Amino acid sequence: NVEEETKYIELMIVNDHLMFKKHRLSVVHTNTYAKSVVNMADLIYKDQLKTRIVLVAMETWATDNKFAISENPLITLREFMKYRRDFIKEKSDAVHLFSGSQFESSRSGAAYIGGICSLLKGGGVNEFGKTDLMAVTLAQSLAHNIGIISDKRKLASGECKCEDTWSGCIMGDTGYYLPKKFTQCNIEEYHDFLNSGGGACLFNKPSKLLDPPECGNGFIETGEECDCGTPAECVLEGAECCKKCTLTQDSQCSDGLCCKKCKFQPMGTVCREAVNDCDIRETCSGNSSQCAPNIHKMDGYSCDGVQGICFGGRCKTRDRQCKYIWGQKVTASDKYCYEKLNIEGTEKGNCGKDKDTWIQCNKRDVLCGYLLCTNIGNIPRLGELDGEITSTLGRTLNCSGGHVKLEEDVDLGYVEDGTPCGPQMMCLEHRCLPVASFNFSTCLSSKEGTICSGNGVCSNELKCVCNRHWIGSDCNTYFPHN
Amino acid sequence: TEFAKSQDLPYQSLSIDTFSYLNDEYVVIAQPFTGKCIFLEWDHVEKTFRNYDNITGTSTVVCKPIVIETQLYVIVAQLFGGSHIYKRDSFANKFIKIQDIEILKIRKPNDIETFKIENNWYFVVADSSKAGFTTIYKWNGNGFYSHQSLHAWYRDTDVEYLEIVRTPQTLRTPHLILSSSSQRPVIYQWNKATQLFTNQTDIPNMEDVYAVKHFSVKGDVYICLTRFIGDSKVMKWGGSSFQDIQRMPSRGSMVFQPLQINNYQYAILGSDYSFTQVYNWDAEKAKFVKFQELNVQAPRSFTHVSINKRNFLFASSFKGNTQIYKHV
Ligand SMILES: *[C@@H]1O[C@H](CO[C@@H]2O[C@@H](C)[C@@H](O)[C@@H](O)[C@@H]2O)[C@@H](O[C@@H]2O[C@H](CO)[C@@H](O[C@@H]3O[C@H](CO)[C@@H](O)[C@H](O)[C@@H]3O)[C@H](O)[C@H]2NC(C)=O)[C@H](O)[C@H]1NC(C)=O
Ligand SMILES: *[C@@H]1O[C@H](CO)[C@@H](O[C@@H]2O[C@H](CO)[C@@H](O)[C@H](O)[C@H]2NC(C)=O)[C@H](O)[C@H]1NC(C)=O
Ligand SMILES: [Ca+2]
Ligand SMILES: [Ca+2]
Ligand SMILES: [Ca+2]
Ligand SMILES: [Ca+2]
Repeated sequence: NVEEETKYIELMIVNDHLMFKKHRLSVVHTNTYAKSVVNMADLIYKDQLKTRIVLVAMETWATDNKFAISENPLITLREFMKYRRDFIKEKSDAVHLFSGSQFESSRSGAAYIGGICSLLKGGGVNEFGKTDLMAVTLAQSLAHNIGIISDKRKLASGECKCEDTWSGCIMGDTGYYLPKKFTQCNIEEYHDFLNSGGGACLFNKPSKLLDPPECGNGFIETGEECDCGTPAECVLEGAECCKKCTLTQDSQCSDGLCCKKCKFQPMGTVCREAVNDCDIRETCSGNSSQCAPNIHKMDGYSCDGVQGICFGGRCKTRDRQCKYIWGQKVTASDKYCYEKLNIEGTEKGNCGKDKDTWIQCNKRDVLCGYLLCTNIGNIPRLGELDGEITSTLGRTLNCSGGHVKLEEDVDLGYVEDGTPCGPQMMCLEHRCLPVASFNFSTCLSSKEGTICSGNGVCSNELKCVCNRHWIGSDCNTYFPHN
Repeated sequence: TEFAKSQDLPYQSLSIDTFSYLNDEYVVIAQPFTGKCIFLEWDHVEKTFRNYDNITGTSTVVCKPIVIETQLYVIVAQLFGGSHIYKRDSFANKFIKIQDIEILKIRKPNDIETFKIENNWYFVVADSSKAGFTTIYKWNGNGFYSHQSLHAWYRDTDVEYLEIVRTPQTLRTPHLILSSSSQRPVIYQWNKATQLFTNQTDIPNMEDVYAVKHFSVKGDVYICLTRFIGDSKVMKWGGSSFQDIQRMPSRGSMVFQPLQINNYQYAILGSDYSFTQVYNWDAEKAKFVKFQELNVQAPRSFTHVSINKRNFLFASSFKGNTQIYKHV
């Protein structure tokens, strides 16, 4: 499935000016030092999460800082992602900043949750430390991106606990004696994230690394035709196929989901089933040993019926957002709860806060205001609770809400942007706007009013995935073949 | 002289401490992996060390004894469940848990040091976590309470108490030194007016120092700076700042403990990769010289135990057996 596959994080590292000074103004030293950090973080990920951290790109600010580094990691993180948007043009699943400075926060770094594969959220920031220590910092930073958050609800309840008494676990507070393991609870969160349609860009396997070729690393580099993994694990797959990184007499490939006994899997074979209604299934090309790059439906497609709309392969519903913050047992409130409380614009429901005063929501922009849930608890799964929990009462409907702050600017407890608020309408900055307001791109279509000539689905790469017996970039050409 | 091997205790240890309770000498041993704070007692009949009592705590790092007016108190630093304070009861002949250090202010302790300033008792806990701040506690007759926090957002590894002369004064004033990861050692000065440590200064020339320990010869004050890899250093205090004396290669070192036995100044540099080197002070050289060579697995501390003209050397082992040595 999607969790039994080996995932790959194509990581880019940016070294700021202070990191460069720490290595005595040496380029070659900064690179090897950062590679050491990445490699040790990789060994952590490889063992438990079945995920590889692969360095694909790196740059070092040798002259000066591109922007002012803040003592606040969250402030630093954002300015870095802006730099990333405007100046970084190399491709990567995530971009992380290596700062030579030290943050004045409780955390040794900061990174957006569920951020991977994104341009604005796909990144994090990490402070300087010893090689082993910064590796842990990178692991917990990438953990956030990868969707791993230490569930405070389960922590407080005792549902999830770190069994390591001495070294503790990665998502916990770090001390001198460094952690080495994720909790079982962390693994489940990661699997849940993938099953939710997240981490789509993590299924392309890197080939040529930034290091000299190494036979027995599990990567097909220059000079070598194949690379099974290790002589211990090559026995499981690739033993008969690959000998000393070279294909045998009767072999087209070595290992992979599209490789069967040293032979390619025929075209049309399902190598990865859709994890949800936002995802597109992947079939073997027949010309490659690896399963096709994990793609999904573009942003705009509906999900959970008409209740949600796909964004980054994930379904944005008020129901899921409530489950995301307060727990799986929590469900979204009835629309009647919104239709009354949000209009008032009181503390018990509103469309935002303006200088000590709440904004009274408009009657159309009611579904884009204060988030309302049912059967709520008293402790959010993530972030900090700012204030108290709102609880409002022929059927009588219990409307519940709450203000959860990840950032001073970002506040969970309001309807997330992109959430459907009606037919072909979504929420944007607490306002219900039509689909045209989001400026969605479109695939090629040769039939009016249809997507991909009504014979295909528009992917997130803005390409048409044609149905069976249909070909062409517009999926208009019919192709009969048993 | 020579440090001869007395006995090898069949267990691992992190920090070893000694104290005097009711005119008897005891040894406290912190067991990380089991949980026990092992107290040792001297047998004057069999000339060996017995097992006095234990204190259970899931991840103990330090077991610092404080004796206030013949009453014994023990500070137990734990990586799990939080740190606690125990009091010995003479009547019930047991240790009693009387105070709890809050788990959120102190989270990842790594070292505890005790000192006395103008008849007031204190102790400092180095917290190697960022959220946990290195905190000084004060004895107020019934227990210990927060007095001052130092080095916010710093991964403090060790604390060391110092009494040094600031030019052009003539009297020694209380000082504290903090060692933190990827950072320079910091010297705090005691301020009597505000009753707290201030005026911090960095020790230049030292990057990534793990711990600091001081000793005194000829009235002058010195310190031993420990690194894991690279070179450990020995420094002399001269009025305003520390000056270079010598340096030694550290091959996975965690300890550089100065010891003064029978008016002889020793310095034991521990090593994880190789043999632990013992140094002796040279009067002519004004430097440490090679003396004797020990063999202990991953030494974590070295403590001197004096009992009736007999001098013992305790060596903690993180993976092997803790060793007791005889000084003859
Ligand atoms: C507090 O500590 C300072 C040391 O310097 C301090 O540390 C740095 C990290 C920065 O924070 C500095 O801003 C900060 O001042 C002590 O400063 C020292 O004070 C003495 C006198 O008290 C000065 O002595 C004089 O120095 C000149 C130098 O040419 C001599 O020629 C004179 O004969 C005279 O003795 C000394 O220079 C000064 N050191 C520095 C680096 O400025 C300060 O005294 C101390 N405060 C207390 C109350 O102990
Ligand atoms: C204090 O702790 C020591 C641990 O060093 C205890 O010695 C252990 O005793 C048990 C029997 O109860 C043996 O199974 C272990 O092998 C001993 N450990 C070692 C290292 O020899 C000692 O018994 C404890 N004392 C009290 C009063 O609890
Ligand atoms: Ca990728
Ligand atoms: Ca290879
Ligand atoms: Ca897919
Ligand atoms: Ca210390």
